[PDB]
Amino acid sequence: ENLMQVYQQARLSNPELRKSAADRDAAFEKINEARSPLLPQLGLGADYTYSNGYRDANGINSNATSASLQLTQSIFDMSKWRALTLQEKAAGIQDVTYQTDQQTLILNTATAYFNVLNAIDVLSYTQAQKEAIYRQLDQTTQRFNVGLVAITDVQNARAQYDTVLANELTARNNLDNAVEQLRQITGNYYPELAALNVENFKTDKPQPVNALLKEAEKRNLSLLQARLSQDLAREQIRQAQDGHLPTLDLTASTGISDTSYSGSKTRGAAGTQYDDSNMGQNKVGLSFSLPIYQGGMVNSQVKQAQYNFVGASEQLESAHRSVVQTVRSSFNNINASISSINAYKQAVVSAQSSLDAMEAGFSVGTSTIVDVLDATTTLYNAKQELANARYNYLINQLNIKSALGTLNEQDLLALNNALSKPVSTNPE
Amino acid sequence: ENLMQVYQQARLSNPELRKSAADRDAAFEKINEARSPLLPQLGLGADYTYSNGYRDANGINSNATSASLQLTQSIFDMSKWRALTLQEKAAGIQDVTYQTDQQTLILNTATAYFNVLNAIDVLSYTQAQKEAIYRQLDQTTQRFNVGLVAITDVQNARAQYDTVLANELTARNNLDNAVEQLRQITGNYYPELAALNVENFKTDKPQPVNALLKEAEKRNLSLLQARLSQDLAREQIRQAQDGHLPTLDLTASTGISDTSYSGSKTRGAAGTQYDDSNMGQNKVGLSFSLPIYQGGMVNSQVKQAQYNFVGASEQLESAHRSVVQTVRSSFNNINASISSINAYKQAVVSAQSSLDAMEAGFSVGTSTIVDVLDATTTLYNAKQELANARYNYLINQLNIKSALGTLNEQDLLALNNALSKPVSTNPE
Amino acid sequence: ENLMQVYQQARLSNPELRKSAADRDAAFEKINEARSPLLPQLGLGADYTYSNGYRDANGINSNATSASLQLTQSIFDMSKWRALTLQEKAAGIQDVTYQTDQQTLILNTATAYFNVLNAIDVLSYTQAQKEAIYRQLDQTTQRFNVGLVAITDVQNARAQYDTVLANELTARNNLDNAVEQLRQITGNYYPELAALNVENFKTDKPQPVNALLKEAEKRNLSLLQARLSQDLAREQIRQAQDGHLPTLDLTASTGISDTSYSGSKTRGAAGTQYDDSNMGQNKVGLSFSLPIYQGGMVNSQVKQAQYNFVGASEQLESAHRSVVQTVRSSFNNINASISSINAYKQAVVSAQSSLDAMEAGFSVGTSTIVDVLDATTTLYNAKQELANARYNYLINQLNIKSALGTLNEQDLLALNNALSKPVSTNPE
Ligand SMILES: CCCCCCCCCCCCO[C@@H]1O[C@H](CO)[C@@H](O[C@H]2O[C@H](CO)[C@@H](O)[C@H](O)[C@H]2O)[C@H](O)[C@H]1O
Ligand SMILES: [Cl-]
Ligand SMILES: [Cl-]
Ligand SMILES: [Cl-]
Repeated sequence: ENLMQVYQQARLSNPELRKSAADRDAAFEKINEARSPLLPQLGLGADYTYSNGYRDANGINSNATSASLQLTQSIFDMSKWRALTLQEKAAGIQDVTYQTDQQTLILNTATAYFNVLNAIDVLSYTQAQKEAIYRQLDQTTQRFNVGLVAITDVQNARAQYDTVLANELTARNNLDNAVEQLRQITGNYYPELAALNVENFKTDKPQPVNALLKEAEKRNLSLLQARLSQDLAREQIRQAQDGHLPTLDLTASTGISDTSYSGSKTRGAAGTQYDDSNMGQNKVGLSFSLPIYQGGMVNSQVKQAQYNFVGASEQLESAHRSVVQTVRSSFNNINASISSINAYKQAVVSAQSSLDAMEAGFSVGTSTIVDVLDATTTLYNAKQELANARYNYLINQLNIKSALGTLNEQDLLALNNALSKPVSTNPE
Repeated sequence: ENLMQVYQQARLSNPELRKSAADRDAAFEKINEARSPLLPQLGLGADYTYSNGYRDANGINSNATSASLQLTQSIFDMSKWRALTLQEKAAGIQDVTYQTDQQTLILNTATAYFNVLNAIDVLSYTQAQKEAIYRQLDQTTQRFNVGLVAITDVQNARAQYDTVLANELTARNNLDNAVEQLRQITGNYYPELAALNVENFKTDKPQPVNALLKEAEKRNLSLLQARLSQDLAREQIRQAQDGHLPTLDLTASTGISDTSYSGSKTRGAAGTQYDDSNMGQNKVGLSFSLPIYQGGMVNSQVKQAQYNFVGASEQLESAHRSVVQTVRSSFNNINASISSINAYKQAVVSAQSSLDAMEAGFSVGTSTIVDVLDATTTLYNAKQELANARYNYLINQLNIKSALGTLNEQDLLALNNALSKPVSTNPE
Repeated sequence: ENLMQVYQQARLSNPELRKSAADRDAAFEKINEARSPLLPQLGLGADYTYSNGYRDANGINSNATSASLQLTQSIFDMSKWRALTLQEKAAGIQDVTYQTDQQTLILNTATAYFNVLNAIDVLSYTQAQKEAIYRQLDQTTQRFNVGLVAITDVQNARAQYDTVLANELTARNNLDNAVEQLRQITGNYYPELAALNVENFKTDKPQPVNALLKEAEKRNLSLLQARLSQDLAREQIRQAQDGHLPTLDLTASTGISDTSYSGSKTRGAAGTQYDDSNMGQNKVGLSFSLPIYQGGMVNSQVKQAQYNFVGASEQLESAHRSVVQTVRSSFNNINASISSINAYKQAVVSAQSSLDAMEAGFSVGTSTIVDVLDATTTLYNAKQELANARYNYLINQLNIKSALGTLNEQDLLALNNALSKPVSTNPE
């Protein structure tokens, strides 16, 4: 399949991104658990108790039973509103983290995809290098037979074909592990992909660096998260400061008490005290609580929260600095990648006419086969180095979007258009 | 010493593995602390108090003294049985983690051991390469004297010996740091080891990949741990759900109260109220508590626990995917390693007869010393590349067992048998 | 600017080190929050309550109001002293961590600085290599015109200049990203730096290894922290053991109760019970609490704390082992670095006279231009490899200081003296 189709099938299955989602999903649900203390708490208690008097109570015994429907309600507790506020903020943070992890699926799928396309290019060039050496070995072994080439030109040539044989070997390996890379990320094995359409390919220059930098400062997810986090440390300072405020709660019960006495000093007290009591109370009440001095625990908590804010801020500076260097390095690299595709584009042309020369030269006395092998080897190196450099440009366009924070599905859709030929991932 | 003896000495001292053990030891003991709330709690409290009445109590004062032997007992508290259950599970997890760390000691000891054997092979070859160039330099300097070799053949040859001199230098360094690696891991320094017996060496083909894969899915420790962890997230969902259940505890005291009054309105009240009281109560009782509505805190806690379970599951998928690619890549690599030992086995033969030729050639005009140097350099490269590839196969056999989850002492015992010659780790 | 001036400007702005500082600052302030429970806690509570009787209380109603100024004071609570003790210890640990991070700013600033100096050296050599090939190409293209040089000597020579052209390209990239590295760390961009004064340069042999090792065992920060941490685990064992001790607190209130009754069975009870009560109590009291059996929670907690200590100890052994290998490897490396600056110092001399020869040789028939290019290429490689090796020696001097735990500003001040020539970071 093409880039799109691979990516899309990975979107639905990546246990890396699916976990990041379950983390986002929990953090948002946990807002609910944070809101809960601002709502009515409603419990039910029943307490059986048997007392047995001794000393000045030797002979007074009781079997008591109570039950109640208790209700609590926060009426003014700033600290509980703050927790709600923080859980919202943490959830927002988790969402930027998901946003970031979404992008990482894109960059990682593209990368593995091209790393396969390359493992393929490398193989097929290494096979063409092998095959080309064989034919040059069978003209250097049908000219040695005829006397006009030294035996050490054939021992060298055979030792050199044996190397391209061992190279073809650790080339498929590289390829095979590449599709294993792709499977882990993607969940699948592909019999064929779709390689970079070679003639229909031009590099597009990058936007000025100062524009990319400015766009990144508005939308780069690492930066947006450092900001949300500084925001969290500041709300956390208020939280420390809430421990100075007073709290007003409401309570309301409906209880039922059923005591009954026994023993000896109950057998004629006749004060109708030790007579069965059957109470029932409806209550509603307000507790007010004000902290006044707590060993200075509140102030130390506040100071801590403030250093935490400095730290959150330093972390933020670290973030701009990272976005700066990432956005620049990333611009720098796409430029060096364009100027590289150009140089290798020409070194292939050179390596080609340089080979063509020493094939004519060798079959007619002029230059050795060890002139023709090198010139051949040299060709296929520029051949590889080129197609490799192309892929890096493609992946470097994607890094620029990541550093920007805009890396999305469309960046993949466009890149899809620039490849077409279905290539096998398991060449015979 | 041999592989075995090194490993074994490291088993007894590795502070990496010894810590992992202390972690396992603590998690298991912590089961005890988790069981404790299901047992009887037994405290002792005595409270002296002095009251001093004012307002409608101006003149009523009291000095009271109480003490009690309190006892609590969980009778039905599902949440406390759950914690016990979870600490058992966490202990199990810690033990799979120790199991994993045990293996890592094995892979790490073997790796360092061969990294030394290689630093040694590389040195001794680099010494033989040095020594061989010296003798070829003293035949090219006893033929230059006699006129029939250009001075630039000797300037080239001396500049080239100078390089093998600098190579011998940054070869012994590599070696020395390798024994430092080994010491950190192992606690010791070895004057000699035991290198890979070179003639008594063949490669053994690996088991089919589909068999390894199937064996790994049953025993691979990383996988077993993802599973124990999914299990934990599920028990954790039940824990969230326990917050709907009621709790029944028992309590039992034996108190003693000693109040005594004073002030002015005690000096003739003659109601025998403000008379010294001396109580003593034996109690036993049952508290029952049922939550009814808690702001929906219990449900949000349950939903959270559920997303955690989704995540624990995605994590598990991630684990299969890792076991797949590890087991394949690892199979792939041992194969490419066998086919590699073969190719280098032959390139050494080639490089050898190719040298032999150009030594005869150079001492009789035919080929330069710059033909003889390269051919020599080339040999020693195959010489190294070979013994190096051998070690990689050995270490790759061990990676399969790790991916399998079976890496153990016997895998080392067998590998021990395939080495014998005691080699110095500090060559003069 | 020079090394000093860069470093110093980074000291004032590094958000990596400024964060580490905010972490240290908080840990120390948090001692305050740990001391607080040992001080007086002073609150204020007022509780309005309305009761409404039913059953044996049908017709008894009350509106009650209370307020109090409560005070608590730990009189003997070992656990609270221990917390204070641990927070002190944690703060100490955070400070060793800051000490470590301080050093890392130094090593990291120096490294980036020299990595720029090197990206510069490499560029300027790559430019001199380019420029030298051009002139040799324009004598091989004004001798081909005159017939006595094959065309394949010019196709080879142009393909080889094209390579140094592409090398110059991915050289000024390397450089540009190096200053980006430097900016992230340092906060600035420098138009010029100051490179290693090349003639005024000698290597200084290192102190014997056994001395460095002994010095490191006394002052290496990683080791000091492992020790401080072992100390924490042991204090943590005492903390576990404190759960067996009894606790004695003091309390003091000044309350005010204002009950008032209503309903029907209050309308003539005439027992002056349901008459407005107006209490007021001054209290002072001592609570004593002794744990006796807590399900063996205290003992399991202690055993756990003890395994933690074993782990903290194993961790410590891991630390010596790390300091050993770091101090040795680091000594080893500076020596191989000296012996390296020497070998490359000579290979440049060789590569120079070897070039000089084959420039005379080629302009007068003797050796090809493909003899003159290689010999040239070879010179500039030793030229680079040399200046590169020099920097590594500088940075390796700094690693010894880190492994020692003495890396400080003076180590930089001295290194500053050994450079002087202001070099541009943006060569045209
Ligand atoms: C003689 C040496 C003894 C050394 C240790 C002394 C400790 C005190 C004795 C405690 C008795 C053991 O308690 C026993 O342990 C296992 C572990 O839960 C329980 O087994 C159970 O465990 C978990 C709950 O905890 C459940 O999910 C499980 O399905 C269930 O089988 C038994 O229900 C219980 O009866
Ligand atoms: Cl306070
Ligand atoms: Cl609820
Ligand atoms: Cl106990």
